[PDB]
Amino acid sequence: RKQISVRGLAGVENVTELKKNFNRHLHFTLVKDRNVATPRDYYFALAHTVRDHLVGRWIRTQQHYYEKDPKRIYYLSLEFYMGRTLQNTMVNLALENACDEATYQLGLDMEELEEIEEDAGLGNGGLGRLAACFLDSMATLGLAAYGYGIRYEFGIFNQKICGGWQMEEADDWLRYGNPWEKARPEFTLPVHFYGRVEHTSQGAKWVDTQVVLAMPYDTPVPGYRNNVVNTMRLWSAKAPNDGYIQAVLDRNLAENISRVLYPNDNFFEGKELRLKQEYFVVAATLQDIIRRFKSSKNFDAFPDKVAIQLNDTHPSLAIPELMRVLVDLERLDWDKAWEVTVKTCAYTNHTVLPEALERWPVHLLETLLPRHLQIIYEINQRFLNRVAAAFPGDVDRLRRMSLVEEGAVKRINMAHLCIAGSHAVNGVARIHSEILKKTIFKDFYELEPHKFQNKTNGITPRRWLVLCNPGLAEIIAERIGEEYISDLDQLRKLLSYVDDEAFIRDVAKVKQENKLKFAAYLEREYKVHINPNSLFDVQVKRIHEYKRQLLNCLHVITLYNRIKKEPNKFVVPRTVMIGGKAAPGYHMAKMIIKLITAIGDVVNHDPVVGDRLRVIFLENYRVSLAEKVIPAADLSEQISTAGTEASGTGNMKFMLNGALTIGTMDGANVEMAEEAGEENFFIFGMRVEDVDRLDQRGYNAQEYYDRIPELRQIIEQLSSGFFSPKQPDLFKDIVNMLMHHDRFKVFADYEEYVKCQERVSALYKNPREWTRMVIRNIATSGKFSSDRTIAQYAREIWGVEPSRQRLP
Amino acid sequence: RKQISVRGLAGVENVTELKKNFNRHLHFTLVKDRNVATPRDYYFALAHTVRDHLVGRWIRTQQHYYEKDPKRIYYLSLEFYMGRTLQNTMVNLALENACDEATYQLGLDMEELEEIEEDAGLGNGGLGRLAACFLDSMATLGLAAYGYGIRYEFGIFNQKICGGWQMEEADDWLRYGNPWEKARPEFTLPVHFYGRVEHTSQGAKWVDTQVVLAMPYDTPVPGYRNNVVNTMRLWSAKAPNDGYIQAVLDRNLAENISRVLYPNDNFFEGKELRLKQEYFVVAATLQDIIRRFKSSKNFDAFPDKVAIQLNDTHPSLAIPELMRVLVDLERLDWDKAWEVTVKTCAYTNHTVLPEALERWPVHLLETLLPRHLQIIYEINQRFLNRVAAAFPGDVDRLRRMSLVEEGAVKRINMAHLCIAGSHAVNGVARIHSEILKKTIFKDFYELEPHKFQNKTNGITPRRWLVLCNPGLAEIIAERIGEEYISDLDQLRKLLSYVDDEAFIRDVAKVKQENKLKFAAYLEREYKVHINPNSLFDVQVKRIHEYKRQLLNCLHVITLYNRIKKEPNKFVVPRTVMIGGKAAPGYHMAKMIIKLITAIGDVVNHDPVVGDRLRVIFLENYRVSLAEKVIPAADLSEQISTAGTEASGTGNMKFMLNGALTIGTMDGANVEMAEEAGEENFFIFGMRVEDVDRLDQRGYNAQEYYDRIPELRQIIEQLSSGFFSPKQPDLFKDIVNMLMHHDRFKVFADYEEYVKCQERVSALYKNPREWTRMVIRNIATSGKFSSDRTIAQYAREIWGVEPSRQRLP
Ligand SMILES: OC[C@H]1O[C@H](O)[C@H](O)[C@@H](O)[C@@H]1O
Ligand SMILES: OC[C@H]1O[C@H](O)[C@H](O)[C@@H](O)[C@@H]1O
Repeated sequence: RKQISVRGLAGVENVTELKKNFNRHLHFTLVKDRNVATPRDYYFALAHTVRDHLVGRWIRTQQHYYEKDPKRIYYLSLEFYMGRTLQNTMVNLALENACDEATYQLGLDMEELEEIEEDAGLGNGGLGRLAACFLDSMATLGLAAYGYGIRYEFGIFNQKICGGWQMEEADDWLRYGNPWEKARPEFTLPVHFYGRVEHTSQGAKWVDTQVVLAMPYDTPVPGYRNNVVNTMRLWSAKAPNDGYIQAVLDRNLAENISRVLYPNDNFFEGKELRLKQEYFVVAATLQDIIRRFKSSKNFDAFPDKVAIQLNDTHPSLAIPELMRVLVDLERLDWDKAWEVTVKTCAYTNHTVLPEALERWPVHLLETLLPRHLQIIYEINQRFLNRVAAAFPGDVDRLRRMSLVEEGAVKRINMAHLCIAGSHAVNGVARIHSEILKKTIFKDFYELEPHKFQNKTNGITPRRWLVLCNPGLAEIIAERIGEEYISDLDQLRKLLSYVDDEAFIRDVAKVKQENKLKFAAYLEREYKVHINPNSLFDVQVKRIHEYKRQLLNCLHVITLYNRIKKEPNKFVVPRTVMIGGKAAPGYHMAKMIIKLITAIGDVVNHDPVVGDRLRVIFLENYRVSLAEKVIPAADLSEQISTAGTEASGTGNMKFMLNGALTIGTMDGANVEMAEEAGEENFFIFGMRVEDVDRLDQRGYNAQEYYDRIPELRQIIEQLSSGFFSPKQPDLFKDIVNMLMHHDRFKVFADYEEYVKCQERVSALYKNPREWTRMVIRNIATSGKFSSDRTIAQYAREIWGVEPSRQRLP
Repeated sequence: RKQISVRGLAGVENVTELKKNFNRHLHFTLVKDRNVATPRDYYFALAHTVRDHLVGRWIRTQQHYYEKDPKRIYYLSLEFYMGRTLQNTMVNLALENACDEATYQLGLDMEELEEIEEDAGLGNGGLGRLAACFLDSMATLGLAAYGYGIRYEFGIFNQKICGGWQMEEADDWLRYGNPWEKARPEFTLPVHFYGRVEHTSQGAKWVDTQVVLAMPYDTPVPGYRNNVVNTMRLWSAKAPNDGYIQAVLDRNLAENISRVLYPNDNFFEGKELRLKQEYFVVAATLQDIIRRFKSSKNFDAFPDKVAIQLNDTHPSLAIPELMRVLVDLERLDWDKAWEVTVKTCAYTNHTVLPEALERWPVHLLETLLPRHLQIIYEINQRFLNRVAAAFPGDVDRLRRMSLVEEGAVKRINMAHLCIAGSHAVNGVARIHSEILKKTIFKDFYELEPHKFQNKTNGITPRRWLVLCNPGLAEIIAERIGEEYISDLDQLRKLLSYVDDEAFIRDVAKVKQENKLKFAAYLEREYKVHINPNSLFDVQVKRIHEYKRQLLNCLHVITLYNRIKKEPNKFVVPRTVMIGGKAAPGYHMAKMIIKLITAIGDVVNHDPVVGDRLRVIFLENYRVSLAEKVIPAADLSEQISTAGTEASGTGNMKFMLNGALTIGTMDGANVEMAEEAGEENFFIFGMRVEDVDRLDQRGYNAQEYYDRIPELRQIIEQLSSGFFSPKQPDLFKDIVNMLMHHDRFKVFADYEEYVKCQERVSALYKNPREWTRMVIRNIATSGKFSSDRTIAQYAREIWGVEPSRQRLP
């Protein structure tokens, strides 16, 4: 535990100091005595103690950026899926062993204390977690980078499983306070809504608006042992200063803007409140950007001093807002303001699913943001004039490329707005960025090919290796030193150890340790027992049809049915774990969760099966749980329909943590297999080309049903009520979608998936060879560090050079 | 400044320590550098530094009460009008001179920093401020006393004067945080609403309720230099743990319970939200009381270990709630539970005005608190049985004494509930307590004479002398030492100085210093100029008809009209200041404010008048402003209709601070005059007896109009639009009320008031004799220390002996 060298030194004076400050905070901050103090009090005493170590560096870092005046990177996102902060802070400041020793001497278990901290669950999934990894990597790469978002009072809902169904409860993450953030009410800014436009003597004026205040809360973002501490600024909605009682209560309405994260993953819902949130972040953020620009030494130098990165189209209003500020308030001519805006802004796309893309009704924008709609129209007219000049007489292209979508309800295509108003547009994996240029944004790619880039996603090896899997980090460091922690390509050195008996032993030893620990977590927290001598088969990710948890379900039932047909036949024991949240209004996703639990109700209680197969639904999947389960996983399920998962990042986490991957050639799965060698991945199923071929002739699920007796058996089990005897018709909607309305072709990959899974079991029967393939995976996961990703953003889009150079 | 000895020592190590901790907090707490730090940052750095000095004593005091196990005093109030905390803390801990020196050395003016702090304005007026003085005195008297209330997000509205009218804005006192309180989310308790009653096997059960959580916030309450730090616990409403988005937003509804203070002074409005607030405090508080009782060493010893003081009928639900807990949850028989309840509870009455008394509709109580209504009915039946036994056949007495008020809407009389359920009932001045026994509660007094007590109000000489008027505190200490600060009767020693030339000089010198300072405040904050060589004539208190700001208006116009009639005639120059808030729905009070400003619009701009007379409306009258204006006052206006002001406390503040009093024989005015000698007070107008005589024959305002030419002139000025030329009929409602519907007989005291005011001017023309009478006032203000009041509560009601003995 304390013997782990990647965890740093327990200096005698440092341990002394930590204990003193722990005790100081318990007394003065918590107002507690050792007689009444709870484990929670002790967590907070430690949190404040550790947080104190960020402050000096935090002040100096921001002073450094003022003095050096580097180009500043503003990462705008509606989501920051941060997770917990205590361990991350200790890791990045080299304090983990010292705090572990200090708390031990005080008679406390630091890991028990760590479990007390609430996740900052201010994200839905991959997009939100990407923002979080990016913040970490940008600090580690010494960039003057500023995360900007919303401080949701309630993050992603806490998931309860009750009667086998998902129940949602408010994620009250701030109940006991947040010891990391610093409230900055003095830097509160006004954000305007509604009102109307007056075009007058100077030009346009936005008047008669309703004001909502944006109160910033700043959170330190430590780089890895480089003395850099950057800032995440999250805005909180506040009623403006100035019958009676009802008027005071009605302050809640404005303040609702920052109340709760919209729980949609890869799905657009056009709620006005969501639009208000989106503008809230954009307006307040751009005020900071402009003010800071002005206090740095005329708007010709703006894109040399400012980069605005748009995480999806969610902060896309930054484009017309910047135009609004520059033209209406700063009084620049349109053309120069637009030159500045495009050079300043860049856009990252995260999906190709049409229903996941933002298309706001013009009426909503006209009412809420009349000046912005006017600016959008003008952007559109001039952009389409450029299209018309480049492609004379191509009228359909004009229609296709327009920011304005015609129809029953006229809408603004926010992605189109982003491409027009950005100098760079990127997808998040090679295949995805290619598909953007080929299909979705083909016309835009043809107009401006230089604009379109790829930035394959990454994950931080701090949180996602050193923090969550110190045992693996240690055995790696024992061989290759510690440099890999911020230079992950050095993991390639581990290929020299594929035949090393000691390393093979240790890789397997670490995995087993993680599996025992996760089993212990489930027993402690849920009284759920899992077979420690079973393959841990894990699919953790948001519940979506495209991600095909349903395909996993079909395979699980296949294993069950095969056991029942031939009970004497040996099979590799498995614990099949599926976890993830369904969006509250996503009926099918909610049914899918109930199916998983219902499958378990049969399988986990069939005495013929016993511990040979178990299916469990991991409740409340979130960042902190990912940190627990991923290091314990043997098999990583990455089985999206080819062409649907833009990148994935959970895949990267599994690869880095010693699981083998079963997956389709989709998103970053392709590059992962490329890095490791396809021989080291369990690749199966339709390629994008094959999916398109099925689309061309029409997908007929009935054909697969008719030709595959084992599939037929399962569908009939589902329909007849084998998995819901008390309500036979419970899964009729799932069965109907699969048979008649499956956009994601579950049946088409069933046979290949089942066969590929057989090969997984075949390799698992050979522990030595399983582990050797694992080594080949970990050793080639280096590309998927978010440091690599960020360095690319920095050099190819932002025009800044990253540096891992330590601050004094 | 720093030469003031009552402000303590500036120890060299102490000054060093304070500066170090100031700097430590600026760095680690505020995350600020001297380059970006504002005066507000510096205030907070000081506040945290000073607050740290409370902690050791706070922990030790509460440990002391656990060890000693004294009887605990629970002071239940819907209001705690605390004001600011920084200076009070420094005063009570003897740190003022040290902090003044420390900040000076840091290049800061501590008094500028003090002005940054928001008032904890969690009260309306006298009743709320009494609770605050009581907390201070109970700590100074070493009582194990616990203030319990609601942490309003918004206290008493901030008053703006715009176009001469009151405008209300939300009092966002927590905008920049509160460095004094300690949030205690770990001690959160459930409070129940609505639901229904099941009478079953064990008995009654309150079921199907809606839960609102009560989160306690604890604030230190330091005694005067005795090392005692008690606790004020204020509950905050929190939604319970467990479509989607709307459900999360609807958490606001439960949380609205603690959102805002109902801005009514001496007026009952029967809003359900107010009832919810009242029960919210009671339910959460009594849970603490019961739990603490159980952890002290069977409910026979409860009243020996618990006292519950009810500040007005606002927490009266404590009576049926205690019964509910003891009978329904603790399973005691009714009779024993009732014995306990009465012995535990005591009730303080603050008014005789019928519209100020709480009478809740039975339907509201039945819906919101069905079990409580049931218990109230049973309390009533048994109480009336006792009445019937004591007064056989007296049926009207039964009707009069019933807790249930019959009529169109059937109501519960909360005062009747309180008397029935309390072993002690007290009024707040001798005349008031007598009037209670004579009229309002006559029947109850006849049934249980022993129950009825007097506790004449008091004010704390810490906040109200040492803090607000250090100059006066010092010249007093120079003669008689410092013991008087917690033994105010020692001020009687000052009678030996009525002929002392040095003291006469210094008393006058201090007053002038305060007047210059207040003039400077008005110039700095409002660019309002006042004549420093004018008598400061001050009426500060909530705007009410009974308090008769209108009588003040009539006199002001009389002075104006007399000047205009005889411009050559010398008059003592006056600055007439009136300040105070009107309840938002109190139309007449709002008109009265507009009249004051409208009078000023004429008087302050008449060139014949010049600086001989000025009328100003003091905006946003609150605790911190009282601390500024009261020490600057020459004349204290205490002119309520005899029999209407229960006590007053503002009167006491003025007496202690060297103003002479013009007042009616009402409330504590009577005892003030008794203490000082009537010759030293400007007493005028109807006595209670005279008011009653007018009521018997009918008050005819027309008679006074017909007989007093000067009054007639003023009424005609008001009616014709002399004070509102742009809207002649503006004051028709005021004129109509005065002439036809005046419950408070303004005209009946006009002549005596004007004559008495002439005598004020006559004495003011003689500075020596003015000051000598002032000395006779300050010297006899000792009775009106809240220490005296609290000692009486302790000995006569709570059954505890006060002690000024220092903790180690
Ligand atoms: O780009 C970050 C992530 O965004 C979204 O969650 C996509 O669905 C996922 O494929 C991608 O990895
Ligand atoms: O008892 C405290 C105070 O309560 C109310 O404000 C009364 O109106 C006042 O007369 C009294 O002094």
